[PDB]
Formats: sequence, structure tokens, C-alpha cells
Amino acid sequence: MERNKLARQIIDTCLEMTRLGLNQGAAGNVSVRYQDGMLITPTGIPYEKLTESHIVFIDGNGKHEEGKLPSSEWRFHMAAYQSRPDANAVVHNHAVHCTAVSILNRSIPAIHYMIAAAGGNSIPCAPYATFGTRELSEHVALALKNRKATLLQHHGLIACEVNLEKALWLAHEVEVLAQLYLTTLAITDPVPVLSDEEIAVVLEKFKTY
Amino acid sequence: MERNKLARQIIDTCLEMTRLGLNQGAAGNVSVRYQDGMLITPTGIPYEKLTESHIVFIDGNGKHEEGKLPSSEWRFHMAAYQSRPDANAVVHNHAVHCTAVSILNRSIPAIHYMIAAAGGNSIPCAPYATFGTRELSEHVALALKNRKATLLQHHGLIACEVNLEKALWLAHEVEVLAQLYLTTLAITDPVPVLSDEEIAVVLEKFKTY
Amino acid sequence: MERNKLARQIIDTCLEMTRLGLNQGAAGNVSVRYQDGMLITPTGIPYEKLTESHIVFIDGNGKHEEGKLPSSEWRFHMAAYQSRPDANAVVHNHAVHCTAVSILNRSIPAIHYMIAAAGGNSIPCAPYATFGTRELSEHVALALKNRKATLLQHHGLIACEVNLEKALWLAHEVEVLAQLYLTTLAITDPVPVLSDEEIAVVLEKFKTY
Amino acid sequence: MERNKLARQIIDTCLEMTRLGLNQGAAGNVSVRYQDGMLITPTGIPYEKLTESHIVFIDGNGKHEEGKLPSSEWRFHMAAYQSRPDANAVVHNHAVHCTAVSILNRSIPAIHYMIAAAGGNSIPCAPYATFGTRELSEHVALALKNRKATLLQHHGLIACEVNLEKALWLAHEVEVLAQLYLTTLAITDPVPVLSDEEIAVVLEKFKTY
Ligand SMILES: [Zn+2]
Ligand SMILES: [Zn+2]
Ligand SMILES: [Zn+2]
Ligand SMILES: [Zn+2]
Repeated sequence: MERNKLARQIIDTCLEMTRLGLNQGAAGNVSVRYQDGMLITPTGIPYEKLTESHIVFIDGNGKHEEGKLPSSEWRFHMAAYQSRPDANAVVHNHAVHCTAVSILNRSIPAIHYMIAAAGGNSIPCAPYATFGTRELSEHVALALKNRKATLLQHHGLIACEVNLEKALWLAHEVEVLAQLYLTTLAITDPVPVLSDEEIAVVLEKFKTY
Repeated sequence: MERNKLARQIIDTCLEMTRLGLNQGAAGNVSVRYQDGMLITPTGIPYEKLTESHIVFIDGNGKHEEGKLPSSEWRFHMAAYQSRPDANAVVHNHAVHCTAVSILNRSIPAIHYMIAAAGGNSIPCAPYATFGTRELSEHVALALKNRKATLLQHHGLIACEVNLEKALWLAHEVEVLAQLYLTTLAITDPVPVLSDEEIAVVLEKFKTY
Repeated sequence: MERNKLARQIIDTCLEMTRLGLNQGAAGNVSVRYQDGMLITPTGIPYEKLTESHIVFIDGNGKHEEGKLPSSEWRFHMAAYQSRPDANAVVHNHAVHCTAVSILNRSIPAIHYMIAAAGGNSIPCAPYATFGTRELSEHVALALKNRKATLLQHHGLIACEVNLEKALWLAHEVEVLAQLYLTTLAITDPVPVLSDEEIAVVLEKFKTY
Repeated sequence: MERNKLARQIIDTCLEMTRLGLNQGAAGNVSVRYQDGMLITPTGIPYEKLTESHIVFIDGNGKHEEGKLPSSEWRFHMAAYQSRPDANAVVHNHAVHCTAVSILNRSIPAIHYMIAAAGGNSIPCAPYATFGTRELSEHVALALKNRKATLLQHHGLIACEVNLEKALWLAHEVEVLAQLYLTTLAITDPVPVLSDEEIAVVLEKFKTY
């Protein structure tokens, strides 16, 4: 759990994210909780040129290491960590289906039982605010209160979890749910959903196993 | 036909399933008929970390080997084997087009002559029940009575066949049919289909060759 | 131009066809004109297990070599060669967009200037007939009279050209046109097209260069 | 910055363009500003057979080197360079989503904040004219006046930037925006957009960082 190991996992997570087709437009950024702040990807460097040394440490005060420029979206990664103490990693991307659903400004409802992976019966959509602002950070923080992933209106996705592996897995699953919702929405509106009772059973079953 | 050989084929089938784009969300599971029960993939292990030793034997009583946790969806694999004596392998996934059609709760009708690969003029959609339950297992068993593949409402797909190669092939073909049906459904409802007579000719022709 | 060289190109064409995403469902078949008939892919053998020795020679009488089973769809490859003397290679697949357009039973009109690659202002759709029949062969032959590619209703695509490279290229371009037509058809009906005069200019320009 | 180095980058850009799924139909062409004209890809040679020696120099008078045939679309690459003095590289392709939006003859409006990457609140669509003509070149030149990328009606996309890396990046981002617009357009018309004020803030923020 030295800095270098966490740094390699961030980079591996970026590469896997691009392999999976979630990092369309080179827009993603990934962070892990570390010491009193976080390790995040830098702005301006293509994912394929990234080395351990490029990863940027940002303390709990928001001061970043000298000589390195963190992601232009670092502020809501820090909002995530302060809003969800259990989160140890954060994945953000502009994946196409998640983003199209966020353009409609809709939340994804319970069209599939795997929706319970993010914590409840839906995937919320936080209202728009300019990227990098304190206003965007407050919407994200309120949205992650009872959910581990959220859409950002006219923007993309944020997913958090106990480690990078699980955070990537969740981000990917939300992209799948987003694609299921847009494919069926074009056929019928509204789309059939599972009841709240049904989702409460699945949630208990996921706690158990 | 030793256990290890069947175990390698299960793992190879998972990898090919992911290559083909059918294992979106790491949700699939694969089994083969063996001795008095089956060999199935374990729960919790990413497909890329799988080794021969991870494959779990489950007997005809439903008891699994000590120290190994089988897939959380093993029960309907055992339903498949008891309902279709000719089936020797079972592929289950949450492939995006199959699953979107199952969210609409529709069966796929005869829009293409290859529909006859699963046994008749359609691909049914079994009613929803919580994953891992005996109720889900009964719907699956009734649906596979006269068909080799079925959709599961709000869930995904199950396909079975005489060996893994053919079961993967069928699962993939149903995903193609699902995508053909959703693409044309967005344009026109209902979608043009081939008549029952026409499908009976194709079925006879597939018996012959 | 020995048989073995043509045989390797057929196999390479299958592999490239699968790489390009056009051979969904393992359904394609490829042939080249040779001697008094053709060399075609065999039925039953997965594309990745294919070797030079598997390629089947079928003479001008329709008799195939002893001990080898040609594609179940060889008959319309032979129809293509008798209907278009200039064709030296034939690619057939069940590519998803081409096939969805053939399910609607529509021809692809002039939505893009590259439509002229197949010879005119459209891509026709030949009426359905059972696969492998003489009736299907007659529709295909009439459709290829003034066009180098055609859709087959409820079925797929046939493209022909002077060599395999160009035949693959055309097949791929028709899949792109098919996808352009289904994407815009879901938004507006009918889709804007280029005039007949405009296509006549492009056709002359393609003759020139 | 010798000719050979620029030539390798053109070729690498073609390969990456095909990897990204933007060069559907082998239709793209790439150029860089050089000396008194440009270096462009040749017509007729598949991207995978390209070598440094194939790259064609075209002077400021439009005369190309002896013995080499430049792209059939070289003329609007030269229009781009004369219309935008800051552009040093030009990427053109027939990417499927960009092209479908150009078939509708619509401009892409501000559905996402990344729209500001091409310079304003939209991605224009230049009117159709036959490929390779002086009339097409004038529409392209007028469209790139205040934008770094444009759609071409019934045709495709042109993107320009200070170097190939950035030009590819922009072309790819416009394909993502195009796909976001067609996916949401099928659900609702018109699609929600960000206001002009909001885009002016983002534009200033991109100048800053
Ligand atoms: Zn972002
Ligand atoms: Zn399942
Ligand atoms: Zn066929
Ligand atoms: Zn072009």
C-alpha cells in the first residue's frame, strides 16, 4: 500500500476503462483515498503516456504537489471522499450512454435488478453546474449521500466504491443500465420497472451474499 | 473427458463470451453436465483470474464441494439439466440486447430464419422471479421444455445445447436476433415476420443438413 | 494463382470479415471464381479452424469434390457468377445492419454519395425464398443484374466484385450505409436523399478516377 | 520536423483513426501543413500497406509530386489551410454518427459542455457539393471560419487543429457528440441544450486552463 502501488493501479484502471469503451474522448479521471487526501490522475497527459511519477497527491486542504497539475475535475473527487467516508476510490468518465441519459436529465429507474448495486432503486442525475466549480461539488456530494454512483447533467458519470476494481465494475454496470434504458426508451415510454418491494428483496439478498 | 478438461473449456467459454461482448457487467456463468450433477463457475472470482481449481462441482442433490462457492445463479443451471436431458452445457449472461428485449417482456418472433436454431418460431421470455430462487427455476424449466434458449424478464438469457461450443454459438445468435428485433422495432411495430409454414420448412431443412 | 493461394485469401477474407464485425453468428461464406466453377468455404467448420485443404471446389455443373461439404448456401454463389461475368469473388454474410434493413424489406436509397460504389442510386432487397433453393438463386441473379451488391429479405447480404479485397470492401461499405439508414430512419421518415442527377455525376466521377 | 517524421505521424494517425472506429469504409484522409503546401495521404492504397514513401507533397499552387496520386479529396484540405492559418493538421473521415447527423443536415447544438472544444456553441453542417470540387471547397472554407470542425452534408467530417494528435482528438470528440445527439434525438425533439451564457463561461474556462 505504498504510493507507487496505488499509482500503478490508478494507471491500470485508466487503461482498462479505455479498453471497456468507457473513456470516449479522453475525458476520464480516477482517484484513490490516501493519507489525508488523495492520489489523482494529472490533467493534460494522454492515458498511454502515464507513469507512476505523473500521479498527483492532493492533501485534505486541496493543495496539490508542486510542479504537477491534477485533473481539471479534482474538486468533486474530494467532494466524494468527504461525503462518503466508506469510499476509497472514485472513477469519473464521460461514457456515451450514461451521458446521453444525463442530457435528458433523467434518473435511471429499476429496469433491471442489478440497479441495486449502486445502493437503492435508481441512479440519480445531479443538476448541471460548470465543471471544476464548488457548485458542481455540492450537487455531487448531495447525490452520493445514499447512492454509490450518480449521473451529472449534460456531463457524465461518477462512481465510487471501496477499491478501484469495484469502482470500475460499478461504473461499467451503470453504463450497461444506461444503454438498457435508452434502447427500451426509444420503443416505449415509460419503461417497465420492478416494484419497490422487489428491489428491497434484492437489496437484502445482496447484503446476505 | 476428465474433470480438468471440462474445467478448461468452461474457462475458455467465459473468455470467448467476454471477447464476443456478451459478458457485459461480469455477470455470466457457465456450466457443463458431469457425473451426477454439474461443473459450474464460482461466484466472486473475475473471469481473468480463473483457474481449473476454481470450478465447482455440484451433485444431483444440490450439495456443492467444500470450500468453494458456486455461482449465485447455480440453481437454474440445475433446472435446465433436469428439464432437458439432451442438454450438456448451459450458458447464461446478461447480454445487452437480449436483456433489453426481456425488459419489454416480449418474446422474439420469427424476423429471421435463424430463429429456428433454438427449436421453433420464437425465443420466449420467462416471467420475472428473484435471482437464485426456486420460483425462477420453475419458470426457466417450463420455458426450456420446447426451446433451447429463453429470455428471463428484467434479467438476461439462458441458452443450452449438446456442448459448450454450440451453447456459446446459440447464445451469440440470440443476441444477434435480439439486436435485429430492437433495431427494427424502433422503426416499425409490429415487425414483419416469416409465417409458421415458412419456419416449418426451415426446421425440416435444418434436420436434414 | 494456384489453388492454394486463392484458398489462403478466402480464409484471410473470413478472418478479416469477422474482425470487422460483419460475421455475427458464424454465418458467412466466401467464394472465388476458379477454372470452370468456384472455390468456396465448407459448411460446419468454424472459421478459426480453417486450413487450405478445407476449401471446396464446385465445378460448373454444381458437382462438389468428393469428401468435402461446401457451404449450405453455395447455390447463390454459383448464381452470382453466371449472372455477372465480371464478378470474380463473392462475399455473403448476415451483418446486423444490412439484415435489419432486409427485415423491413426496404432498398437503401441515395442517403450518401458512396452508394454509387455498388453501381447505381440504391442497394436493392431481393424477395425472400428458403435458403439453399433454386428460387432464392433466381431472385439473387435478377437483383445483381445492374448492381454489385444486394440485400436478401429476412436474411442478409451478398456483395460481388473483381477480387476478394474489393468484395470485402464493398460488403463493409454496404453495412455502413445500412447503419446510416437505420440511424436516420428512427429520427425521420423518409430520409433525405441525393437526387438522380447528383448520383449520375458521382458515378461519372468514379469512372474517371 | 523532417518530411519523414511528419510522414510517419500521418500514417500513425490513420492507424489510430481506424482503431478508434472512425475510419469505416476506408474513406479517411489526413494531411499536415508543410513548406509552402502540405503532406497528404495517397488515393488507392489501403492504410495498412502505407509507408513513408507513399505520402504525397502538394505545393501551394496545387501541383502534386510526379508519380504519386494524392487523396481524391485533397482540395478541401488545401481550403482548410488557406482559411485557418493556425491549422497545421487536418483529419477527414466518414465516421458513422457524424455522417448520420450530416444526412439530416443538422448542426450539433450545445448538448454537452465539450462542444466548446471546436470553438463555439455548435458544430456546423456545410451544404453538399460533389466531392473533389471547388464548390465543396468554398463551403468548407466558410464553415471553418469560426469553428475548428464541421460536418459535410451527405458526406462526413473535417476537423483541424495545431497538430495531428489534437486534430484526431477533436475528430473523435465530435463523433462522440454526434452519437450523443442521435441517441437523445430518437427519444426527444428537440434535445435539451446548455444556454449561450453557459457556453461562454466554459469557453473562458478553457482559455484559462
Ligand atoms: Zn467530466
Ligand atoms: Zn443472471
Ligand atoms: Zn445466409
Ligand atoms: Zn470524404
